[PDB]
Amino acid sequence: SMMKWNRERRRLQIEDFEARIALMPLFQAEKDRRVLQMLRENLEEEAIIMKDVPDWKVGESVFHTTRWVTPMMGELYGLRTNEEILSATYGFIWYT
Amino acid sequence: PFFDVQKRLGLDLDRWMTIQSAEQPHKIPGRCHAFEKEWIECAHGIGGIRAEKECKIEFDDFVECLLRQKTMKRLSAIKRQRDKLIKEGKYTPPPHHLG
Amino acid sequence: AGRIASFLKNAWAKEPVLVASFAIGGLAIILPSLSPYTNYAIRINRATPYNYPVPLRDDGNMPDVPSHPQDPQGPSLEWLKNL
Amino acid sequence: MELVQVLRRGLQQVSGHGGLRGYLRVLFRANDVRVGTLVGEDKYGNKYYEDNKQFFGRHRWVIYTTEMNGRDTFWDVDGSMVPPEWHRWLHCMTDDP
Amino acid sequence: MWFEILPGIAVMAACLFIPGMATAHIHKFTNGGKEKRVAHFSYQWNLMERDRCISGVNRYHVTKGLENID
Amino acid sequence: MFMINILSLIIPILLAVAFLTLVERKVLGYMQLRKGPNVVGPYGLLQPIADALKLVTKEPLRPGTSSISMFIIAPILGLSLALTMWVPLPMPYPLINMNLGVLFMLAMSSLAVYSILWSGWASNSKYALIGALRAVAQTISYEVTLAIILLSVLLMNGSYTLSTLITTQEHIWMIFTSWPLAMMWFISTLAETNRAPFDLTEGESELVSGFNVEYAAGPFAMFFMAEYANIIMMNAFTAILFLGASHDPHTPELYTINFVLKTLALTITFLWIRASYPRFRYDQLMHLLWKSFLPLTLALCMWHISLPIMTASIPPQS
Amino acid sequence: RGEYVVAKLDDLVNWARRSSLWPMTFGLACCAVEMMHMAAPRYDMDRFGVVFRASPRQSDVMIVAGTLTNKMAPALRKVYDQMPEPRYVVSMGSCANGGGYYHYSYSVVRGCDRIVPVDIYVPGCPPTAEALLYGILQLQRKIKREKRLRIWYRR
Amino acid sequence: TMYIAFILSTIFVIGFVGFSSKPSPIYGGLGLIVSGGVGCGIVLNFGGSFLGLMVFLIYLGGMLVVFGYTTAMATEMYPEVWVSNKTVFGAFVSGLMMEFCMVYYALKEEEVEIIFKFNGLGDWVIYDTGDSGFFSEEAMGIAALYSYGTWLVIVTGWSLLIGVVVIMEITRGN
Amino acid sequence: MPLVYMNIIMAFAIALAGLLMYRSHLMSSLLCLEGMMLSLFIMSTLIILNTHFTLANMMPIILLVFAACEAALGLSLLVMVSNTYGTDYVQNLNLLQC
Amino acid sequence: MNIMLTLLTNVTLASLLVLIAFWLPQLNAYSEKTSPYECGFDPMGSARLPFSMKFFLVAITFLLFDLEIALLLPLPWASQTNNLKTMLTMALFLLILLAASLAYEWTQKGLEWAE
Amino acid sequence: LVSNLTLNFGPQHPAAHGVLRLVMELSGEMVRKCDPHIGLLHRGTEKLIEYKTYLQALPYFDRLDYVSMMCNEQAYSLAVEKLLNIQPPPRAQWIRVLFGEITRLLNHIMAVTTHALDIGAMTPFFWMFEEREKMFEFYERVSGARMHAAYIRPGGVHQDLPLGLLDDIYEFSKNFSFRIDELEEMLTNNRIWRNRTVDIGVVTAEDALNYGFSGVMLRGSGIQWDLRKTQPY
Ligand SMILES: CCCCCCCCCCCCCCCCCC(=O)OC[C@H](COP(=O)([O-])OCC[N+](C)(C)C)OC(=O)CCCCCCCCCCCCCCCCC
Ligand code: SF4
Repeated sequence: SMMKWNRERRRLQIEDFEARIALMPLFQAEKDRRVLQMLRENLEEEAIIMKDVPDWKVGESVFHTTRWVTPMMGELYGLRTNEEILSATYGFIWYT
Repeated sequence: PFFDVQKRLGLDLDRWMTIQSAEQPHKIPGRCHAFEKEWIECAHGIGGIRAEKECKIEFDDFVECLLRQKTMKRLSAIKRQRDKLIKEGKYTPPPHHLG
Repeated sequence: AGRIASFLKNAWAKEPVLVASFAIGGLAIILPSLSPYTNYAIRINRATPYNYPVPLRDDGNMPDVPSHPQDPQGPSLEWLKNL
Repeated sequence: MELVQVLRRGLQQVSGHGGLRGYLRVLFRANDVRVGTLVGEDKYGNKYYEDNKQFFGRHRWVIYTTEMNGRDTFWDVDGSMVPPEWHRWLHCMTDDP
Repeated sequence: MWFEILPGIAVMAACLFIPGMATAHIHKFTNGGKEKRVAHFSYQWNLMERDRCISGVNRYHVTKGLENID
Repeated sequence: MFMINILSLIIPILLAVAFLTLVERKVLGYMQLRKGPNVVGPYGLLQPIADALKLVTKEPLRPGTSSISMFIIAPILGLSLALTMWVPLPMPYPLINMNLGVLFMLAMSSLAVYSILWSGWASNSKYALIGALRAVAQTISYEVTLAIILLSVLLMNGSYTLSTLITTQEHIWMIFTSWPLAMMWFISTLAETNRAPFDLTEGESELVSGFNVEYAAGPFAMFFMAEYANIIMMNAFTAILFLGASHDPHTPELYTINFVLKTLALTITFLWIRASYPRFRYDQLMHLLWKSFLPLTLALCMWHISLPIMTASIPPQS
Repeated sequence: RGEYVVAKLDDLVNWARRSSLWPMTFGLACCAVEMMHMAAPRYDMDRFGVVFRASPRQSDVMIVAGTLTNKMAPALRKVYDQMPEPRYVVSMGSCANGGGYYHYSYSVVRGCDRIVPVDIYVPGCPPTAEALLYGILQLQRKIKREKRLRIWYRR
Repeated sequence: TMYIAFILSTIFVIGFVGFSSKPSPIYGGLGLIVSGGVGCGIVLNFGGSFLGLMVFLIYLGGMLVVFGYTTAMATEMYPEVWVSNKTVFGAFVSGLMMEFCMVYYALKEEEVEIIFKFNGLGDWVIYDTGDSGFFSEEAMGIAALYSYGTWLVIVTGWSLLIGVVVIMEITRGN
Repeated sequence: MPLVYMNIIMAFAIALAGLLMYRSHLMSSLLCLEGMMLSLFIMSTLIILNTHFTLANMMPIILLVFAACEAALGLSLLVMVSNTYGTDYVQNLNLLQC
Repeated sequence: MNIMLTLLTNVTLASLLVLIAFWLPQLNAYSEKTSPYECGFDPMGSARLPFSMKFFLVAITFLLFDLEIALLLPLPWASQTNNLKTMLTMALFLLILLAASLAYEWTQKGLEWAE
Repeated sequence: LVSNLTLNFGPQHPAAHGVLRLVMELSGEMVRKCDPHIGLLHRGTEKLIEYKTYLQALPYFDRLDYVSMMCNEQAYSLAVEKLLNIQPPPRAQWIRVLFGEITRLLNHIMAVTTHALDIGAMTPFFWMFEEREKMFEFYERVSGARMHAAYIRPGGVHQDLPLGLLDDIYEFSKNFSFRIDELEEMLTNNRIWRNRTVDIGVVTAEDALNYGFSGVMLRGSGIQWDLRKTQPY
């Protein structure tokens, strides 16, 4: 009986995983725009914050490579509310 | 290894955990996979002496990826310079940054 | 003949726990290598799609890659449905 | 249908004590709700009950009075309240009340 | 005789029933009348975070169907 | 609202412990041709209250040779662990929903051995320490079989998530698939809660009350509450692990009724063992664990790793 | 006035203390077996909440059931001292009461009340299990009429 | 709630100062298990659920437990107490003040250079932004011990069997 | 580096100092050794989780098991010394000066 | 974080039960009352009674078995690999080594509570 | 470092069979020597008897083995009758044998059930103490006392059996073997009871004889000796 049931539970998981796979291009396309918008909003703000810091130059990549670098949490939420960055860091871990 | 038994016998005893750009379960990527790959592909087969100078940019980018020290410095500067202008009542963070 | 049967007799008469444990461990060692279903378990593990199946660009001369998920190309799970 | 008769016997224990108030009185005083036959009552108010279908040592019992010699005994009873006339019958030294 | 043990067992049964029923009903109350969403893996957490963003009311469990846009 | 959930979990559990004292006394009495508590309240229903009130108004003699810091830390640790063991339990929906719930229970119950190692050490008396050491050795030795039995059983579950046990046992109980491991698990649980022929740390006729001699009134009461909470919790874990109840998502009260009834049955069996057997010797139970339970447990762990692979019955990990 | 609250609290505490009279098994001689007969199913001392207890640290009443000898008296006083309060002593049998059959012996203390304060004296050699149960219920009624909180309120 | 890993790490270091000042070994073990619990919490906040629960089950409930059990046997006639020595107080106080001074310096300066360069810009800041999918990356990495880590299993199992043999050799006492 | 790493490395340094600065008991030094191992475990775990070095997730398990094997060996050595001298005091371990 | 609140509540309520339990009763203590209990007499302190190598050996053997159990815990996820024959070989290898440690301790006296 | 735990105590212990101080040193786990300290119930019985008349000394024997009262008073009565050169009547002798066997049932119930209760099998104690209560009723019906009958006396017994006593003794005895069966259903084949009793306290037959053992302590070692058969009374 456990063979029968665990075999059925494996096909159900394949179906669930395929539902996720079908949904993934949407989520990837959305996450790209969301991340880029957050980065660009940080850029627009730091262009204001950093006007008066003398040798500062805004948008300057920390990396030698011009290749896209996936931002950390600090680059994304470093100028947002404590609740938002707390969520983006620990919401999954703390969700029980 | 002092005695490279693995490369003589073709066995992979511990080389699989030696870098984060090696093959991973479920193809889960390392956080600094591209940086490590570029540094390794630069430094391959030219010896450590040459690789220390001629692959300095790739290793610097890798180290920045691993410990985001300069990124943290820049973020800290932006944060503390923001506060430097909150007190004076100069800069108002915008609605999408407050809620 | 009688020597091993007598040893098994004495073990069953005085240490049934060890007899049962050694028999169970021996079967656990031996039975997987004879099962037709072990390959099936491997195949089930292989057919579980954890990652996204990132596509390929058809440079021409790709007649076995499907194009669409519902094209008669690429692996089929019909075997798993009845198992 | 035998459990039906068990439930009926419990319900008749409720009815056999003169209602729910009387049933609870004997439940909380004597910690027992059996209905026996009244064999007699002494001058101090104690009532004596027999039920010969109970096993020996439970076939006879006394429900003590609530008032004896100027002392309230609704909750505070003891075996010394049984007069010697009923003491003999209660401890089965004789068969005659 | 033995059935007088049943009152204490019934009290125990009620005391043990209370936690599960309370957990289920609190979960229904605080999740929009539906089961509390389970996020064992980051994909489910991301599903809930997307749900919260599109609800407009900062609650993941306020479900927008084809009436929201299409 | 979540705080109310925590409270409505904790308080009924303590009440269930309080009336488990009465239920155990009555079951023991009726198995011994007597009645047990039937005077203090109707059918002894106010007796746990009388015990709790008498204990908290009784003088709590603390030893002159006692490190009071740990003397009071041990009951706090014991009761806090006994209560927190219920937060992942899937009465249909858990209070805390973790990926590693049973691992969490294993860890928390392995931290509970400190309450004896600290109570025996703190009480001094130079002899209750030996009883505490015996209790700790028994506890750690049976932790081995608990862990390995849980490991072997969960190879049909696919994860350490306790909610998945409900799904695993949808069509059949896990008892029908792992009954030998069920017997060994049940006896290991008996031994871990210092119950039955395994009550060596509090042998009424061996060392009076062992590690609990110096504790009195209040701290003794809290230790007792911790032990009985652990008993009910372990029986709930056993019911969820081996006798999985059918779940209706639209009617979770049915699952709760089922689970509570099965947990009560297993607890009544725990009290049933207490009234039926003599007491194991310390070396005798150590021999049982190390030379009888452990080899069979290793063999059955081997068997339960081989079995899903050779039958293509490996569960999902999600 | 505020003496009604104190009276109610005293009643509650004295009901809780007599409903859980946990005695200590001090079985010295023949009186010990009639006390475990009061323990036996026929009388079932547990039905009154009177449990089979253990080390004096969780005992509320001492039952001196049997002859106390001179060799044994220091141990009896030691365990009496080790009882947490409130604690009570029931002297059961002639030997514990006033020496009994061995009153005129060189090695027997004439009554445990020379060693400990005694609350109830149960007569008999031995007292029947019913007599000991009567003594226990009489001790319970002694506890019911204590007025510790009312004494404190008028201090 | 904003800073949780920093209180946990400061408490971790405080417990380290407490047990490394070396009071009687039972209090040293108490400090060690407090440190282990807060460290398990630290790695729980980083997504290392299995690793932290391993800390608990095997370190705090195993290795420690055994340590306290063995201390309960080989101790002093009056097993010592923290207070009994001024050396314990001095070591603990010096460690606590060197903790406080350096955490204050790092918090208000963010560029300390005690051996290593440090920046207390936060601790959430270094977390990366991404989805792990339908599995725990930690569990997949650890379950690879049986597929990728064959050599590791071989050497570790051999060392454990050798450990049993070794302990039985040493403790025989002849 | 973030300040959690600072405190973890600080814990390792404190455990090292506590082990190097002995006192009478051997068990105290063994507990300092254990603290050094625990700080190493946490540092390794933080580094491995942060950089998502997935195959290196198993390294803390190996470190923990091997260090616990060493701890068992040290405990046995302490027990032998105590059976010799009734205590685990390191000052009794001085008869190799001659 | 819900779990932290739950732990805080459990610990807080346990400590509150301590406080009521350990401060509410009325006390009257003398020297002979709190004397250590030894069945009617005084206990001897002696000198480090908790001895015997067997109590330490069971602890050490439990420690090593617990380490191997730590090695066995990742098994439920280990069965989800495509390379099942290697994983089965290694899991059974670890269990044979556990059995071998048990057998070696067993045959060389080991688990025995000797004279 | 020989610190063999000298736990020289245990009178208040519930398993001390009443009053017993045990001086014990253990080589770790196992017992090296036992030193029973007795006298905690020495009441000077043998000196008091010298101040008592022969009838006055008879109740002293009820309280020696206060589980086997009538057997003790039978032994004392036999001694006094032998010294007196007189013979008790046949009916008195049959009554004495009947109540001696009732007394043996009482004593064996107490011994076995308290042994089991000390081991940790508390349940058989109550089942058999109900039968003990019924035999107490027989004692009281013949003498007026449940335990200390003082019923068997030099010359015979005090008074005759009341009418209907033999019927009740028959009613009790016809059901008692079923209770022995239930006692054995819990102990005799139980793998835990045997683990606590098999090969425990083994005594050699010759060493049992030289140590002055008697009764079951003799016949446990295979010695075929019983006073009721070899030297009947
Ligand atoms: C195709 C199938 C392949 C797989 C086959 C799997 C094996 C099947 C056959 C094995 C059957 C035995 C399984 C293990 C049993 C225990 C092992 C053992 O050592 O036993 C003997 C052991 C030791 O017995 P022993 O002492 O006689 O023997 C010791 C060794 N010799 C013989 C050398 C002396 O005994 C015990 O474990 C006794 C336990 C004491 C407590 C008793 C409790 C009674 C009440 C139990 C109620 C039910 C429990 C479960 C409740 C529900 C839980 C969900
Ligand atoms: S009073 Fe009588 S029965 Fe009780 S111990 Fe003394 S002699 Fe024995």
